[PDB]
This record gives sequence, structure tokens and C-alpha cells, in this order.
Amino acid sequence: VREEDKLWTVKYAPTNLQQVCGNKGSVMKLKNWLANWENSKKNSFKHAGKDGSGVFRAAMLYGPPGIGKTTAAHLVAQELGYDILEQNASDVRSKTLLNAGVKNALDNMSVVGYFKHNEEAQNLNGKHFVIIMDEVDGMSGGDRGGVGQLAQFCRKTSTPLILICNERNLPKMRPFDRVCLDIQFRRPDANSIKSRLMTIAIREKFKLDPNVIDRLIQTTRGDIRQVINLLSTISTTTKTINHENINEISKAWEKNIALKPFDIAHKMLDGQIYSDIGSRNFTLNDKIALYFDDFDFTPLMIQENYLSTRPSVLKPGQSHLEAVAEAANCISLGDIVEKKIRSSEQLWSLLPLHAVLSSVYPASKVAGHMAGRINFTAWLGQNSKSAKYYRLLQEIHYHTRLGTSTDKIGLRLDYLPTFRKRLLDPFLKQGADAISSVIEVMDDYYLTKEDWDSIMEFFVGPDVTTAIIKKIPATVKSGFTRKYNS
Amino acid sequence: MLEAKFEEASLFKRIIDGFKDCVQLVNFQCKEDGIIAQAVDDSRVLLVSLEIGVEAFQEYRCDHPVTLGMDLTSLSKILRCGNNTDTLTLIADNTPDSIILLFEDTKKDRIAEYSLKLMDIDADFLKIEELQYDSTLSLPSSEFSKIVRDLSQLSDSINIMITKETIKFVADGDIGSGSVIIKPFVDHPETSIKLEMDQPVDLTFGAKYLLDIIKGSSLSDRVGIRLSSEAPALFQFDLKSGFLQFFLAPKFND
Amino acid sequence: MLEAKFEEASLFKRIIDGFKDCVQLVNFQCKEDGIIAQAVDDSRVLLVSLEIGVEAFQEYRCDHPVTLGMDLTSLSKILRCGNNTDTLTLIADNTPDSIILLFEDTKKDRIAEYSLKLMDIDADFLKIEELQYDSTLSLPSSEFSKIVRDLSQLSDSINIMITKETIKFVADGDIGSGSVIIKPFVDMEHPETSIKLEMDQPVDLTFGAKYLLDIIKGSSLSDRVGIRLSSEAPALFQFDLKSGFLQFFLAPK
Amino acid sequence: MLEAKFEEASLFKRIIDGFKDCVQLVNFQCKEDGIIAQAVDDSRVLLVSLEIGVEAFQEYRCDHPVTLGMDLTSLSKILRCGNNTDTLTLIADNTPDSIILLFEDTKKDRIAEYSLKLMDIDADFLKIEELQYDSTLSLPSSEFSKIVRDLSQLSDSINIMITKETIKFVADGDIGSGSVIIKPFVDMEHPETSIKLEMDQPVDLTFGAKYLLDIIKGSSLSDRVGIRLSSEAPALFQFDLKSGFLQFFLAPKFN
Amino acid sequence: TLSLQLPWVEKYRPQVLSDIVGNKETIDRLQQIAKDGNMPHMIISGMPGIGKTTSVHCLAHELLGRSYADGVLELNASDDRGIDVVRNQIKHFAQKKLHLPPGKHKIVILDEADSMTAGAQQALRRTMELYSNSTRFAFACNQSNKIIEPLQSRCAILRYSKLSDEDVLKRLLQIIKLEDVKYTNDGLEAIIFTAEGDMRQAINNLQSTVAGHGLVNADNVFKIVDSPHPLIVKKMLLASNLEDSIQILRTDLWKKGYSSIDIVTTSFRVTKNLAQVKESVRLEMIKEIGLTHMRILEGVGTYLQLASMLAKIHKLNNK
DNA sequence: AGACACTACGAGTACATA
DNA sequence: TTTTTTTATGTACTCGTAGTGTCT
Ligand SMILES: Nc1ncnc2c1ncn2[C@@H]1O[C@H](COP(=O)(O)OP(=O)(O)OP(O)(O)=S)[C@@H](O)[C@H]1O
Ligand SMILES: Nc1ncnc2c1ncn2[C@@H]1O[C@H](COP(=O)(O)OP(=O)(O)OP(O)(O)=S)[C@@H](O)[C@H]1O
Ligand SMILES: [Mg+2]
Ligand SMILES: [Mg+2]
Repeated sequence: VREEDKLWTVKYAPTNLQQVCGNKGSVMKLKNWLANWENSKKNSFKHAGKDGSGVFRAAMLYGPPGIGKTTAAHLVAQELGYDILEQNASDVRSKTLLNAGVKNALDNMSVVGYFKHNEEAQNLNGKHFVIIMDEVDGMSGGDRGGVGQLAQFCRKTSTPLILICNERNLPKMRPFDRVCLDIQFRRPDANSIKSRLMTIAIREKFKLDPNVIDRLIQTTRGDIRQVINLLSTISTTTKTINHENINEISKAWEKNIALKPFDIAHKMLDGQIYSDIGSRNFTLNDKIALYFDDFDFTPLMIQENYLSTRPSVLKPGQSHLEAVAEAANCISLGDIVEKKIRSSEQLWSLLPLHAVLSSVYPASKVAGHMAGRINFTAWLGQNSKSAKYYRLLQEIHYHTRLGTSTDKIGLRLDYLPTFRKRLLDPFLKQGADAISSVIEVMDDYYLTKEDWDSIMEFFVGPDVTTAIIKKIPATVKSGFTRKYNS
Repeated sequence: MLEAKFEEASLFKRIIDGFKDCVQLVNFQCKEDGIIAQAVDDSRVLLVSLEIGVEAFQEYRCDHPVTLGMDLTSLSKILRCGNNTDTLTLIADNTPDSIILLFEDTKKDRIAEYSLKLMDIDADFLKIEELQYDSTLSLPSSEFSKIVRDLSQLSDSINIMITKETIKFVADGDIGSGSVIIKPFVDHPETSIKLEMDQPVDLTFGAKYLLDIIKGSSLSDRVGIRLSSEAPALFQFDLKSGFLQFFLAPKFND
Repeated sequence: MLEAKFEEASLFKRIIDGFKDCVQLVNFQCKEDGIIAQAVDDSRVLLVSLEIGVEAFQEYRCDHPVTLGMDLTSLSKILRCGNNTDTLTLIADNTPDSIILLFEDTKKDRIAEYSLKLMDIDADFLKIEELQYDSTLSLPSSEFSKIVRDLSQLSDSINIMITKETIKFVADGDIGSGSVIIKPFVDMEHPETSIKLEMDQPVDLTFGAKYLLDIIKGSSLSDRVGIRLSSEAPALFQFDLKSGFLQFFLAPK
Repeated sequence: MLEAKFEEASLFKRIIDGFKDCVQLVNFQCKEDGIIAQAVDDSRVLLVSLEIGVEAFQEYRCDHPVTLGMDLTSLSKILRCGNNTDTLTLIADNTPDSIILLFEDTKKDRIAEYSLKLMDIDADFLKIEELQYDSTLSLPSSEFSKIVRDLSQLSDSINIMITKETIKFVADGDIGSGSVIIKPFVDMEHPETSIKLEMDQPVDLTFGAKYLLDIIKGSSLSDRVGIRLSSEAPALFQFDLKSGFLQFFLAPKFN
Repeated sequence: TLSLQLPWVEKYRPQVLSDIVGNKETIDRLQQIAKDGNMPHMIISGMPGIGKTTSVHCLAHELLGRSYADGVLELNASDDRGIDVVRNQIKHFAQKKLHLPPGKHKIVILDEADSMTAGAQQALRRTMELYSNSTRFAFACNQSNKIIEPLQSRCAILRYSKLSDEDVLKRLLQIIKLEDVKYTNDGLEAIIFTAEGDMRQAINNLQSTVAGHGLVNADNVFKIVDSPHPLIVKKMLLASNLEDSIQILRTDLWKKGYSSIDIVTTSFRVTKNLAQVKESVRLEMIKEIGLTHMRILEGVGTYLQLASMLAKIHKLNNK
């Protein structure tokens, strides 16, 4: 092996913790967490401490790629005497063999730490393992991939567990919410990377000035690996870099990453984009690509927060209400288009049209400043709640079908306003001696206690029984529960 | 260069088949004394050592101790093509980039020359130290294999209890438990059980590693089992000129 | 209390292999006169009834009717430890929590022990009806498994016809047709292979192919099988080795 | 009306199993001299030509030339429905449709009647290839199948080279390379293990691994297989049966 | 007829980085890289037919010399490139031992990298990270957004642009000089006009015109290759009077056999990529075109629907 | 005669869709 | 600042009982 055969990112890789750039707080927190790991296992993780690290036996590092998560993890692993072990998605990771291996390795000692050196007074921890998992977000979605298996692994283990992923808040990563201590590595500061670039430039005889690293890391968006690769790629031809050719370099190395459904909502509802000047800079093709970055949450977010802005593109003689009405009309048209898309015939070739009608046109109608905060779309939770209520109403209707002889909606609209007066009202106006009447009325339609509980949740407006059931004396409720349980 | 001629290719075939389900990349160091191969498991739990002496080859040749990085899957693919009655010859030239395998038939002149590309195994060579063992026993390899195959069907943890000249193999799983009791009986005089017990030892191993070790139950008739309370247990299969050893680390004796 | 010393582990292995993929979790009801096992699938077409008497054991002893719940997969997992030269001994106590299985070898230096944790399952009531069957046939079990697995390839509906003292197995698929015709045969040199047929009225029914495929799995128990066909009651499929027997009650469509 | 009766019912099974994987549909031409069949692979890389004379048929009656187009994944299922000591009977009416198979046991009394719906295959298959080859060799079928299955694991292309009394099978892949070299010898103690080779000019051409693995599936028919190679000509892999033959015309890969 | 000749795109496919008339900056960059060595991981993105696959092929050839056969691993979209392949074959090639000069490295060329699955792309990260001192990765794709950001973070990004008129004209003149073809200025102009920055399509049209008529003239080029589809659609949409747009749609598009689906899709794409008119009128035209497309997809695709779409577009443009 | 490595075809589970 | 939205075929993975050629 020679020197010119490795990339600049490998020959300038950090050899110790004192050369990492930025995120000093995170690396110190993880170092303290790994240091007190045996102090945490000797008392079974009950004492968390002042740092709050010690109750969780696993640590999950999450942040953008290329900021030094894996590097810092490996560095602290070699520095604290822990015998390092790495396994990731590049190797086979399933529910069958990965689970078996990790289970056999959670409370087994290392032979490498035993045979290498075990006689000097270095540490009693060399016999231990540190299972460092990389690309945790790269596993398969289902349980067969091993994400839930690893989540359960982070609950029962005698060796420190280190998890490293690039994307944290994902559905697949939901089980890791309350099981492992979360550490977030953030965008590094400009000074440390500036000094590192100064050093790596003076070492390679690369002419470079301090005025350009700011724009460089701005267009790179906090990625030291990409910056190093950029310098290694362009330093071979252009020996001296300055403020003359930096424009072409920034335009050719623009990081094209898809935005989250929250930044997409900010860019869509930005009034400067739709101005006469901003139109010829962020063209309509870019606006459609914005929606195509995430075409599942963009229309919902747009419909949620299109009427929560202050418009700055109002035509002369048009109020905010008119623009909101036109935006809602286009939202309805885009909804019709989406229904035509995600139905039979699979008219997916209409996806670009759904880009304009659902997101682009309503946002353009009410583009401007953001008044409050970008609120997440509540249509998902409302749909889930409506589905649960529909399932409950279906159970109630199929229980009462033997007597009602009506439909689901016909039972919800008209029958429930009378079932409320029949079941619950005798409890408020008669006391605890009206239990038998309610029991007979419920058995007349084969109702259950769970059905009685679910019935009182359908009413709204001036009839909210959530406090009426609490106003009922607890004696009557206990007597009813005991009577129905006999 | 190097030119090592085997007696029967089946010997090397069984040798590779013994420890090919635990490790994948192995460094074979060939010196004037013979072949030495140490391989760490991907989980760094089970270390495999293998020694083949100069008196196990029909003809041995070596001008310099050379390391060969081999993938056991491709090596098994190459060795599977041979028959039981051929002479196997490993050949390596200067600047080793590949290894040649000659399968020469004895009743004909049909020669089968295969090539196997070497790998870059950036692994450090460690040192193996022999120490006193509190218990050292021997028993037929097939019987131990069947005990492991019977106990692994309940759990992945096997508790070994050597106490009062009795061997206790315990498997505590989800659906019941399993126990196997062994008393040393020295009688055929070859299928006996030779056991020396100094200290009563209590260890716990992984059933998967035990299965991967007993998969090599074709190189000998019995297994040499050496136990230690603070050292990894030694499972040995003896050869005509070498051995195949597994240094399996016990679990946490909390 | 319950201590049953089996003649050979292979016998219990086969009697369990008879119905591996039929049911999962069942309750063996054990009494003094023998052990009965009743199982019902989810599709409500087959009724697995296994009866093993005391004369099938080299030693069976019990003094209290008890119930032993267990899964079949774990049962086969424990039986996989068995060999060809060891006998099984089942031990159960007054508090059913775990069955203790002792594998004993003729050499008294190697004894094996295993345990099986019980599960609680809602048992079903015994179906021992003797409703009159139209026709009754007896065919070698291997030949019946062969013809069933052969006709299962063409169509998923096997038609059985008993007419003019001729048994007809038809399978009309989409690629073609299948019709195996057999006649009653009585053999005097080998009294295990014979086509016995007793007919009172012509029979013509249809059955599911995978159901017969699940039934023929018990061919390892007996050398021949008895099939009783009826036009108004579930057909009976009966295997018997020497004294312990197994029956499938298939409800025809 | 086609009426054929085989001596052993398993010969037809072993014959159809040869085409089961490498050929999807077949068109049997039945005449007064025997049954011929020619089929082309889905990828059109190999051509199967089976010929079975009236010597194999214990009984044979062909009033007029009959064309039976059928599928093999169903004919194999119909054939597996038979028995090892049974006899097979093929029946076809005057107009070819719904061919009938009859399995009859010779030890007991048993009749298994199966039907197979014909299919109208417009493509005719009557081509015959009779041209001299550059090399003609003959070797045991098991010895050739072993080399094929052993070299198929190394790569997807197997190169055959015929030189002056030398037959070389080379396979170069990503995990390594390999080459089996054999010489034509004459074995007096057993004639079915000898290797014959008559060459006119050296030959060097490659095949794919999948088709070569599918071809050797017919090794269960005869104990010796012949290989005819020529300069850019369909290689002839022939298994000779006591009443005819099965020949695979394999197309090499251009270099 | 017995055999054919090699096409001019394959016959005159560049084998040296100097013969590439593509983007000069990246070409000189790759030339200096092949001269000095130490080739890093790279991802080349762009449009079809601009010299992406040829560029990486030339780079690998010049960098490996005679060791190209045993040091370069080519994987196209025609081969399986799933998680299993990346796990086994790519890792075995990266771990393979090979004695190379002290300035070269093993190259893994992955054509059509935008088609690899997410699992394979995720597994390739550590595969290219642990063997970055003896194995280098070169991806060639059309959409860099289809490749995950972790993979893009470990490599250089080379965005190839369209070929200007001068470069394609120079390459066609070189090909004509090497082939002794009779041509004319207007014929080459029509060829370049119908090429639209596509060098492969330009050479293909040139060879087809040569083999069909012999003389490369604008009349022959136009009679063998129709005018570009989006330009007639743009001229139809940008019409000032309704009758002109209707006559254009009737004669140029409908009377020549262009399907209504293709017409409405081209109209949508042109209105999306239009820059002559404002944003609001463009959005309204896109809305009307989508309303028409919703009827075209339902099987109501006729000339009357396109005429009504043009009438509605003109009514929108009618203030 | 038989046991079990090798293996290939079948049900399950998700993941995109310009 | 936070998690689901039908049907429809193409694509990719895995475990999986299964069918058959091979080894103590
Ligand atoms: N803070 C840093 N200071 C200096 N070099 C760094 C830093 N972070 C990353 N690097 C360089 O980037 C290389 C790769 O670092 P990694 O830790 O592997 O990146 P990462 O943050 O783990 O993101 P991944 O690998 O895509 S999940 C290192 O070898 C260094 O050369
Ligand atoms: N810069 C160029 N100079 C000369 N010929 C070129 C150039 N670019 C393309 N060609 C020709 O076009 C042919 C195909 O080029 P490719 O590199 O395969 O196209 P591409 O840019 O890779 O786009 P793809 O493959 O459709 S994604 C080559 O064989 C050449 O004949
Ligand atoms: Mg990392
Ligand atoms: Mg290309």
C-alpha cells in the first residue's frame, strides 16, 4: 500500500477524537454514556445520573451522512478499550440468521480480546463487546428485516449496543422511539472544517483562500466527505481556486436532495417564488419536481396549511377569501384527479397533472408569508379515527341488526339519539335502581358493555357524554359493571 | 513457488467441509513445516485453527512462507468437482494472485486443473497459548454431534456441567428443557470415554457454535474437549499430521 | 402418576407423523382404558380421531382421567431426539405443567431426558357416531396415497364412484381428464395387498384433493386403509397398525 | 386412428423428462414408420429432435399421418400418474383431438384412463439436418454430465475445444477458472466407458451453462452420448436408444 | 443478404478520451485523472446520448491498460443487480487480490445506476467504503436523484450537459471525412436540428440518410426523418389565432398519424417547459390540457377534443 | 437401504408508479 | 412539527415445504 492509492477522505480520516470537526457535545455525551456503561450494568441501569445516560443500554446516533457518526463511534470504541465489532446492511441482515448471531453474541465474550492481550492492567472491559450497527435505516420494513428484532435486542443485553443511521424519524424506525438513548449529530461549524481544509490544502500544495469554504459548505450542506471529494476531484486540473471559477464549481456540485414534506410546504407557500422575478429562476419544472420529491404528503400538507398564510400575490381587486376559494376549488379538482389515479385502470400517467392541480396551483393562488407555523396534515389522524369509529359502528349495527332492520348510517343518524336517552339518561334521573331497565334494553338488541361504552362516543356538539359519564355517581357505574358481569 | 501434493482429495475436501459454515475468509500460511490457518468468526466468538504437517502430503515444496487468502465457499465449489480417488496438487507461482488445483486420476490420465482467485484479508496474525485445563475428556464425535442436534431444537444455549465425573448437557428453552447425563465407560476399546476431571466446571455455550463445531465430525472418531472456567474451551479434532481446533468462548457467568 | 413406557420411539414418531400438517394445538385425553385424541380443523371438513389402547404399549399405567394439552410442532421437535434403539417413557404428574420424556437405551450409561410444556386448548366433544355407510372398501395404503397424489395433479376435486362392483376415481382437470378404474380383488399369497369391496347401493360423491392429500399422510401407520363411503354422512378413512388406529371423517360437499 | 402400445411404460416417461425443462410445447408426427418430434426452445437456442421407431412400440397401428400438438408440463403429469410395472397405450381418433393414455398393470388388473387436450400449433416441425461435422466424439453420458455440472458452477459459458486427440472443456468465471482435458482411449474390458474421437480440423466454440445443463438431463436414457461439432454449426448431442434417438441441436454463442 | 455491417455509432464509438467532443471540462478532468491515476468514486449523470458510457469506458480502458479484462467489473441494467448480487459478486470482486501498478485501482462500472433497488444501493455503501483503497466505483445514470444521498456523498458528481451545435457539427464532419460521404450545409443543419443535442441520434440519422439516399440533403433528411414533435406542438400552442392552431393540429399532427395521447402529452410537456408566457396563464393552460387528457385517457380521444382544448386555450389567451 | 447436504419453485411481504 | 391512502401488475426477497441424488 502506498500513499497516492487512498482517497483524500481516507488519508485525512480522524485518528483520534481531537480531530473531529463539530458536534463536540454529541461525542462527549456518547463518550460519557459508554464510560459509565459498566457503572450502569452493575446496578441494572436504574441510576441514570446527572448526564441522563445510563438507563438506556443502547445508543442510537442519527444525523445527515458524512458528519462523522461512525468515525466518532469507532474512535470512542477503540479509546475506551471496548472490543469493536461491526455489522450492517452490506452483510446479510434478516430475522433468521442475524437474530441468532446477535443473540449468541450479546452475552458471549470475545476471543480476540482474550488472545491479543489480557495480562496487563489495561482494563477489565476488553472481554466485552460493542455491537456497532450501521445503516440501521437500510433494513427491510417488515419484521423479517430485523428492525423490531434489534429494537427488542436493545432491551435485554449485557454488551453495549451502538446504532448508527442517517434517517431517524421513519415508520420503520418507530420501535426505536423509547428503547435507546438518542444522540443527534448536527451540521458542523465552519471554523473547524475551514481549519481542516487549510491543513489538507497546505499539505497537498493546494492553493485555496479562506473566503470560499463558506459557500462551499453552504452548497455542500454539511458534508465533509463530499467537500474532501470535491477538492480531490478539482485539485487535479485547477491548481488554484478562487472567487472566479467558484460559480461553476457550485453549479456543478449542487447537492440535489429531496426535501421533507415540511420544507416542501415552505417552498410551495413562498410568495417570492411566484413573483415575476422568481418565476424565471425557480421555474415551473422545479415546482413540479418539488411535489415529485414526496407526492404522498405534499397535497395533504398543502390542503392543511394553504389557508394559514398571508398572501403577497393577490391580484388587484381580489381578497384573501377569493384566492382561498379558488385554491380550494383546485384542491377539489386535484382530489378528483388523485382518485382517478389511485383507482382502477391505474392512470398513473396523470401524476404530473395532479402535481399542478393539487399542489402548484393552490399554493400559487395563496403564496406569500407564513403567518404561524407549518402544521402537519391532520387528515391522516382524522381518517384513522373515522375508520375506527366506522368499525365500532359496524360492530354495533351487526349486533343490533336482529331488531333494528336498518343500515349503518340509518342507525348512526336516527337510532343513536334515542339509544342515548334510553340507556344513559335513566342513570342521571333515577339513580342506581334503573340498572335492570338498561340491562333489559341492551339484551333486547344484544348489546354489550363495550358496545355501551362505544355508543356514547359518537355524539358531538351539545351532546358530549365524556363529562356526563364522569358526572354519574361511581356507585351506579360500579353496580352496572358488576351486574353486567354476572 | 509452492507445490503440495495430497494423498486423497477427499482428505482436503473433508478438511474444508469441517469449518466452512463458521468462517468465510481464511488465511493459509504455508511454511517449511506445513500449513497453518487461523480464522476468526464474523461474530468474533469462535476462533478456528488448523495445522497440517509436512508428513501429510505426498510431496511438499516451499521456497518462502506464503500467505493465501481463500474464500471457503469458492474453495468448496472447486473441491466438490473432484472424486475420491484422485491426487490433489496445490500450486502457487511467484507473486501469488491465484492458486492452481490439479486433480490427477490414478487409473487414467484425465487431468482437471482449476484456478482459484485469492482474496485480500487484512487481518492480524495472533498467538495461541496453551494453558492448564481443569477438565479434559474424549468421546465419539458422532455422539456429541447427536447430543447437540437434539439439544439445539429447544434453545440456543447449552449448559455444560462437569461434576463428580459426570457430564451434564442442559438445554433450557421455551418449550420444556432437555438434559443429557454421561458417565465415562472405558471398555470396543476405541469407543471408550477417557476423562480427567480436576475442578468441577460450569460453562454455557451457543448451540449454533456447537453445531458449527460438530459439523467437522468427519476428521476423527472422537473429540478432544478441554474446559476452563476463565478461558475459552478447546474442541479438537486430531489428524494424521495436524489438528482442527475450535476455541469457543463461554457466556457471561453472572 | 402417568408413566407409559413405549415399545419404541419410532412408533410414537409415526403415529404423530400421521397428522403433522392437519392440526397444531390439541388436547390428548388420557384414561385407564387408553388414550383418545380429537382434533377439528378450521375449515370444518375433517375430524381427526386417534385411539391407542393399553395393549399397544409394552407398559401403560394410569389411575385418573386427565388431559394433556400440547402443540404438534413442538411434539415433533421433542420426538426428533429419538433414535431407532431407544424407548420412550412418558411421565406426567397430578399438576399438568410439563410432560417428562425419558429416552432409555439398552446400554445403561447413556440416558436422555426432555420436557414438553403444556398449552391450554378448548377441547371438542367426541364424534363416535356409527351412522350406516353405503359402501365399504379396503385398499393398500401405499397404492391409495399414490392414486390420490396422482389425481391431485389434474384437478382439485376427486370423484369417487362405486357402481357395478367397480371403483372409479375421476379427476376432470383443465388440461385433460383422469380416470383410474379398479376391480375387487382377493389375494391368497400376500394378505396385505387386496381390493376388498362391499357395496349395497351405488355411490357417487366428490371430495377435495388437498383433504385426501392430508388423509393419506397416515399411510406410514398401516399397510392397508379402510374407506367407508356414504351419501348422507361424512366418509370414513381408517388406518390401523396392530391395535392403535386413526380415523378421518370427511364431510362431503 | 393412431394406436400405440409400449413395451415398458417408463421409457416414455424418461423420454419426455428429457424435454420437460428445455422445451414447452411439442408436435408429435405419427406415421407408419414411427413417432417423430421436433421442438424449439422459448429462447430459440436449442432444437430437440426425438425419433422412436416401431421397434419400441410393442404394438403399432397408424392408418394415416397424425399430428398431435400438446404441452409437456401436462404430459409429464399424466405420465407420472402411471406405475413402474405398467404398460402404456396411446390412442388418437381419426381427427387428432384429446389424446388418450391408458396405463394397464401386468401383475394385477388395473386400468388408468387419462385424457390430454391437443393444441393447434401452426408452426410445422419437419426440418432435418444432415451435414458433415468437423469432429465426432462419443463418451459415457455420466462422465459428460459430471463435467458439465462441475463446470457450470464456475461460470455461465463453457468452451469446448477439439484438437488432435484432445477434448478440452474450459470454464472461466469470477471466482476462478477451470479446464478438464481428456484423451480418446479404447477400453477393451468395458466398451461403454471408452472415449472415441474422429476429428478433421480443430474446433473451438462456447455454449451457455443453462442449456448445457438441460441437455445432460437426457443422460438417463442411454449409457453413452455422442457429440458432433463443426465450424459454426448446431452441435449435435445425441443419445441413441434401442429404437431411435434423441438429438439436441445446440447453437453456440458468437464471439 | 448474409451479414450486416457495424453501425456508425458502434464502429466510430470513441476509444480515447480525446475523441470525445462532449463537455470539455469533465473530459480534461478525466484525462488528467487517467494520466495521473488515483481515480475516485464517481457518478456521471445527464441525458441519453451525450457520451456518458463511452466516457467511463475510455477512462477505465486508459487507466487499466491490458489489465482491463481482469480489473474492470461491468454490470449493466440487463444483468441482475439486486441485494444478492451486491452482497456476493461485487464484494468478491472488491475483495479479490490483484497486482496492479502503484497508480491504478480496480474499477466497478455500473451502467444505469438509477435502476438499482434501494437495498442494493444501501448495501453498496460499506462495500465501497471498506475497499476504497483497491476498488473504485463509477456509476452512469440519467437521473442523479434516483441514487440515494449516502452513495452520492462518497463520490464525485459529474453532470454532463447537452452538446452544442458546434461539437456535433465537428463530429459529423469528422465522420463524413472518415467515410467519404456527399453532403451539404443545409442537410447537416437539418440533421443537427432534428438531433436536439443527441449525438447518438445524430449519427444514427446520418447513417440512415446515407444508406437510404446517399446524399445528405435537407430534403432527404426531412423526408426520412420528420420534424421534431415538440416544436410543432409549441408552434400550435403559441398560435395567435384559433384557425391557425386548428389548421396546424389538423395538417401537421392529425393528418400524419399522431395519436391524441401523444399530442396531449406533448402539449402538457411544452406548456410545463414554456417560458414565453407568464406563470398564471401557463398554469391555466396546463389545467385545460389536463382536463382534456382526463377525457383522452377514458377513450374519448378524437380530433374534437383537441380542437376544444385549443379553443379553450385561445379563450384563456383572449384576455 | 437410508440420511441428510443441495436445491429450486411456491406462498408472503412489501415498494414504486411521472 | 409526524405517520397512513382503495385497487393493479411489475419487481425484488425470504423463508419454506418439498423431491430427489448422493454418502456412513
Ligand atoms: N467531523 C469530521 N472531521 C473530519 N473528517 C470527517 C468528519 N466527518 C467525516 N469525516 C470524513 O469522512 C469520512 C467518512 O466518515 P463517516 O463517519 O464514515 O461518515 P458518516 O458520518 O458515518 O456518514 P455515513 O457513513 O454515510 S452513515 C471519514 O473517514 C473522514 O475522512
Ligand atoms: N461526445 C461524443 N463524441 C463522439 N461520439 C459520441 C459522443 N457522445 C456520444 N457519442 C456517440 O454516441 C454513442 C452512444 O453514446 P453513449 O455514451 O452510450 O450515450 P450516453 O451519453 O451514455 O446516454 P445513455 O447511454 O442513453 S444514458 C457512442 O458510441 C458514440 O458513437
Ligand atoms: Mg457511516
Ligand atoms: Mg449508456
